[PDB]
Amino acid sequence: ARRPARCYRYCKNKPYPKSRYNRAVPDAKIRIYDLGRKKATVDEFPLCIHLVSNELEQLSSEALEAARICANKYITKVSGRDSFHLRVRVHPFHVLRINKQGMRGAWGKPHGLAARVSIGQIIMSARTKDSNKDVVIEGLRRARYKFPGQQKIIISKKWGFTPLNRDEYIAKKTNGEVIDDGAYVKFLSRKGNLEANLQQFPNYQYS
Amino acid sequence: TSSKKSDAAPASADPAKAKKK
Amino acid sequence: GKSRGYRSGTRYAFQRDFKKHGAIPLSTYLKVYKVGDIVDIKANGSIQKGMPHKYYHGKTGIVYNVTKSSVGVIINKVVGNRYIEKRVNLRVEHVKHSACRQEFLNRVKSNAAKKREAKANGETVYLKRQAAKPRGSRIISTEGNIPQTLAPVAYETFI
Amino acid sequence: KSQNVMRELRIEKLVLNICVGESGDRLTRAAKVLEQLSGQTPVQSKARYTVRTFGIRRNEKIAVHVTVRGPKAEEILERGLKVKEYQLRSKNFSATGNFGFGIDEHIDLGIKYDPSIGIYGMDFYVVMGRAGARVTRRKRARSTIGNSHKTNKEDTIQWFKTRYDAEVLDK
Amino acid sequence: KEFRTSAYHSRFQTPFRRRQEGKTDYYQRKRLVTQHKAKYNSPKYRLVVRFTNKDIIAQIVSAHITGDVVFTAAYAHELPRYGIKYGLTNWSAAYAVGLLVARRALQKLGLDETYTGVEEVEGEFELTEAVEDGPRPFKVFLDIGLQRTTTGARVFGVLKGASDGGLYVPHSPNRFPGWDIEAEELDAELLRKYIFGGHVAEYMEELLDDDEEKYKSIFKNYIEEEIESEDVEEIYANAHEAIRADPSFKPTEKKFTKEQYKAESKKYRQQKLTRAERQAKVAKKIAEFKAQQE
RNA sequence: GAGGUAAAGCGAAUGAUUAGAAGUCUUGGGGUUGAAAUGACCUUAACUUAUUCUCAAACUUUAAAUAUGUAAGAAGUCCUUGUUGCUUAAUUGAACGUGGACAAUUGAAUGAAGAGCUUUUAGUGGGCCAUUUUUGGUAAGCAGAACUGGCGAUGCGGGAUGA
RNA sequence: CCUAAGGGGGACUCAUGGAGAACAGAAAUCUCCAGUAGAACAAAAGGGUAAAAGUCCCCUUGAUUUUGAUUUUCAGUGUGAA
RNA sequence: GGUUGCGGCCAUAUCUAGCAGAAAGCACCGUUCCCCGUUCGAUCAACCGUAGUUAAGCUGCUAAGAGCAAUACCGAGUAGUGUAGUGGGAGACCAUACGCGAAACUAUUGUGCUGCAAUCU
Ligand SMILES: [Mg+2]
Ligand SMILES: [Mg+2]
Ligand SMILES: [Mg+2]
Ligand SMILES: [Mg+2]
Ligand SMILES: [Mg+2]
Ligand SMILES: [Mg+2]
Ligand SMILES: [Mg+2]
Ligand SMILES: [Mg+2]
Ligand SMILES: [Mg+2]
Ligand SMILES: [Mg+2]
Ligand SMILES: [Mg+2]
Ligand SMILES: [Mg+2]
Ligand SMILES: [Mg+2]
Ligand SMILES: [Mg+2]
Ligand SMILES: [Mg+2]
Ligand SMILES: [Mg+2]
Ligand SMILES: [Mg+2]
Ligand SMILES: [Mg+2]
Ligand SMILES: [Mg+2]
Ligand SMILES: [Mg+2]
Ligand SMILES: [Mg+2]
Ligand SMILES: [Mg+2]
Ligand SMILES: [Mg+2]
Ligand SMILES: [Mg+2]
Ligand SMILES: [Mg+2]
Ligand SMILES: [Mg+2]
Ligand SMILES: [Mg+2]
Ligand SMILES: [Mg+2]
Ligand SMILES: [Mg+2]
Ligand SMILES: [Mg+2]
Ligand SMILES: [Mg+2]
Ligand SMILES: [Mg+2]
Ligand SMILES: [Mg+2]
Ligand SMILES: [Mg+2]
Ligand SMILES: [Mg+2]
Ligand SMILES: [Mg+2]
Ligand SMILES: [Mg+2]
Ligand SMILES: [Mg+2]
Ligand SMILES: [Mg+2]
Ligand SMILES: [Mg+2]
Ligand SMILES: [Mg+2]
Ligand SMILES: [Mg+2]
Ligand SMILES: [Mg+2]
Ligand SMILES: [Mg+2]
Ligand SMILES: [Mg+2]
Repeated sequence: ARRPARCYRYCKNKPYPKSRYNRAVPDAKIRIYDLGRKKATVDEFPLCIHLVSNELEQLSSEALEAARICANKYITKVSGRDSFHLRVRVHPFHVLRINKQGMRGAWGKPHGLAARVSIGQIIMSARTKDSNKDVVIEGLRRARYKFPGQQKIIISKKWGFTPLNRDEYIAKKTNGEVIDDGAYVKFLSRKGNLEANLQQFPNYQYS
Repeated sequence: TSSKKSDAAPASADPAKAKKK
Repeated sequence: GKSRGYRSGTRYAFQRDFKKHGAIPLSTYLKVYKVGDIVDIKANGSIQKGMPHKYYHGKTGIVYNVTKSSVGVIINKVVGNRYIEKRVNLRVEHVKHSACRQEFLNRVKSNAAKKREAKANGETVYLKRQAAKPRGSRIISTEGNIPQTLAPVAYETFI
Repeated sequence: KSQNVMRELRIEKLVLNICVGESGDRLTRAAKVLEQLSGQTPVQSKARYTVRTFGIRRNEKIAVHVTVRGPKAEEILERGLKVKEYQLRSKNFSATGNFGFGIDEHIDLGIKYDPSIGIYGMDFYVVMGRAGARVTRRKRARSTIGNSHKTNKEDTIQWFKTRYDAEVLDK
Repeated sequence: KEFRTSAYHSRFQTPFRRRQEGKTDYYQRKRLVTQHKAKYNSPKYRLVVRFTNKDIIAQIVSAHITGDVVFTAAYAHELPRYGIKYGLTNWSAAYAVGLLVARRALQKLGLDETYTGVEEVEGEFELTEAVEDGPRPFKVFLDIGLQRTTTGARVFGVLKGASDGGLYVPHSPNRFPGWDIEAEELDAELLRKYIFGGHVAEYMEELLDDDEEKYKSIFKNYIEEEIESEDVEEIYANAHEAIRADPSFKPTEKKFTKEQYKAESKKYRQQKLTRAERQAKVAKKIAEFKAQQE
């Protein structure tokens, strides 16, 4: 049925997504990309840990699903279902093709899905508390076994899923420049309608 | 006599979208 | 099935510029083209009559014939190991005066002006153009600008 | 000044619609009723497309409508408001300051009844506007109307209550 | 969905400045202005005819890249100098403006003795014919702008005046008042009636014996000059003659100088705030917003 | 001058796509408080608003590198006025001209066993390989294109050996 | 495939959204506002198009005659088309 | 300098919401015998300039306004890329050498200029 994963590791063809030109494409095995306590506020989980690709490579949707399941199972088993928020950061949009007379009319049919990842591209991100660091790292390290190639586990300099360092976030928070938005936050802008900006951020200490 | 407008450009029987629940 | 029609592969070449579709600004129709003028060719997709072939989009040539709404332009096209003289009839919507004349025609006047004035002063002037030459010697003052020492920085991850 | 003479509300036009669901003699008799009421030749509207449920087809002459302006529009409007006994609802006024109602029998207006004609219901719509709407309707230099000069629901409601001594419900 | 997003404004392509104003029909403008490329820099000359609520503007224009250049111009408000003081927007006032602009342009050119025009206006359709062994008549094309082409429109009054004044303006008579569409011939009698204000005089006569109060309100200026219908024609008939005697343009004497006008207008109209002023405004609005902190 | 590929973008159009948050009078349903009220409520799902993760050979505002068209004068630039059945309202222009002015730094570099021209005829019309770009294919000492350089057609030193 | 779906001129603005009007309802017809084209343009797709090339109206046959030049494919041969 | 007619470039000119507008101009505005077009003198046509108004159009100003335009010890000499090696690496790919070199992002500034004719406190 399914060929060995070694047949589709490298980005040899141009991107081939589902479209109006290929229509009979199956669905990716991964459908859920956010796990754990995804409704947790930004302030609850300051520590972010990434699983980063050190390869220009293709990861199948099957491998993504397997790694997601492994990491989620381990972390909920060790620390509880509400101790983390796991996010899969690569979406499989590239369609693989299978052919099987001979080489005549050999354009293949859709066979599976893979995400094309670059070097330094984040594959999985996990926001949690500091005390659960050693757990979350081991959750990603096991998931590494389900992937081909080399991956690195990198502790982020930033607060959770924000683009601000762990010191700039505190500065923008004590300055009233950050408000909650559910699982994410909104930052203050010094452009646009002054009244709407002021209304959205009441605690803004202007200088 | 009187009527001659329809400044639109309609397709076939096109009961327009709408037509749902 | 192979496809090779007249306007094949001109999807982006013959597009109007972004936020510039529609009516032609009328300076295009008020310009006056004379035989011997140098003109750039750029097909306007919204006028399909007197339209150039896709080869001439981006080519520059000499006007040889002027008609009611069109000009004839002479282009030299490579066919194998030589050039062939092509005579294309183009409506004036696809044509604009070439800016290479205005640079060279100004240098002729400037050279003429320089020649007459040195002659007035009974001296000489050199009109040949020169490529950029290596720079001369110079002295760098350090008052307020004492050199600051730099070093390569260590490696960090910012993700 | 908001109390300017040119800010005076007044009727722009009245449009009378009879959407008889079929084509032929009945639509013609509705057109006869409209020509009787307005004194002007009305215009018949054709269905824009086909619906089998309503028994209509594209380009089948379905409805008939007519536009009246001036004193005759005012006379027809009060003749129709008598049938409504001068009582509309708040829901009946659009955000652009236009309003409408629908009578159910055309003999209540005050015209002779004919057995051949029968009775048709009728739809009334009044288009409101201040002076200067020609800006939006002229050919050359067409522009938009300023915000204070715009017609809205509240101004039209108050003007209607004042000019007709009627009641605007809200059920 | 909110429709007017920032992306909607980003991708909107504004039309030509004078098209968004609704003043120039660029289709018609392109067809009128564009000149045969083999006639090079010889310009096409346009008869721009525009009607305001009180005035008729007729100009002879040639177009260039830096902008149009006016050759001559005749306005309807010049008419009081020639003896027409009221009804400056008649069809006949249009005829008078066309005749005036034709004579003024020909005076500027030098084609006065040649191409006098139709000196005896009988209402017959006629085109300015070229003189053998002589310069061709000044050729001009009609530019009615956004105004609709209707049989009886006032723009063709300027047309007929300019045609009768000696300018060559190509046209047909099926848009003149008095054209019988059923019997495709021109009733030159009715056209001649319209040229000399006959319809207005007939309105005066018909209103005076029917609604005297309305005649008193509509035709006030006529009442205080004691000008009746029977001498209406003379008002035009003399004016025509006067227009041909001295068609030169005489500018109005200005009660103030250009500098005085500029200083007076410059006293009004607000001037933009400095960056610092609006920064201070923003700071004040921020401080005064602290009172609704709840 | 032309271009629309790489990169880039998606709180920009189109199309795909993950997650919450706050709202609204077609909320789409379950249980209410209902006697009904639909008049509220608990809930889930929709949309809307400001955000969020990830994408495109047959998407795109922007937009390279390499490559590509034209020009760099004497057949040039300027002045005056001749020809015509073409053109202008014209004594306006168009083209081709008579007469006059601008002298070797005559208007970039570099090179040039010098430039231009004609006739006639052979063989050939199975190709293949290497870097880089690249399509089908799991792939292949597989099949197919782009630019250049090579082998064929070529010996010589090296790669033991080898188109 | 089309006597218009060709040609000329003129008037209008399309898809769509919001708010309103007896029967009338998600869908009949009418009204205002909004509406950069999100429609439509015979057809496959791309391009192009808004006082238009779209919708509607009026008049027409330039879808005519004589033969050359030219563009593309190109050997700078033919055919088709322009 | 204001305003009108005709324009060039075609948003630094557009969009939203407020506020102001002397003179003239423009505008709204009044009327339906006549030329003319409509279901409707609403649009178009004609007449009056006579009865009225700056409410609107138009113009200017305001907005940590949207958009747009311009600039850069912004990001970034990053991504990409011409050229080179008997460079690294099993590979995927990566580093280096002589050259070329973005976009997003960020910050700041700005928000039509102008030609011909006419006219005006
Ligand atoms: Mg491949
Ligand atoms: Mg096949
Ligand atoms: Mg691994
Ligand atoms: Mg093909
Ligand atoms: Mg293009
Ligand atoms: Mg054609
Ligand atoms: Mg026109
Ligand atoms: Mg370039
Ligand atoms: Mg391409
Ligand atoms: Mg790409
Ligand atoms: Mg999207
Ligand atoms: Mg990418
Ligand atoms: Mg740029
Ligand atoms: Mg010659
Ligand atoms: Mg040598
Ligand atoms: Mg041979
Ligand atoms: Mg042979
Ligand atoms: Mg042979
Ligand atoms: Mg052989
Ligand atoms: Mg190869
Ligand atoms: Mg091969
Ligand atoms: Mg083989
Ligand atoms: Mg290549
Ligand atoms: Mg080699
Ligand atoms: Mg050889
Ligand atoms: Mg060798
Ligand atoms: Mg050897
Ligand atoms: Mg070896
Ligand atoms: Mg047609
Ligand atoms: Mg048209
Ligand atoms: Mg609208
Ligand atoms: Mg077909
Ligand atoms: Mg057509
Ligand atoms: Mg034929
Ligand atoms: Mg034929
Ligand atoms: Mg050929
Ligand atoms: Mg051929
Ligand atoms: Mg005033
Ligand atoms: Mg009126
Ligand atoms: Mg009118
Ligand atoms: Mg005002
Ligand atoms: Mg701004
Ligand atoms: Mg090796
Ligand atoms: Mg480099
Ligand atoms: Mg970009």
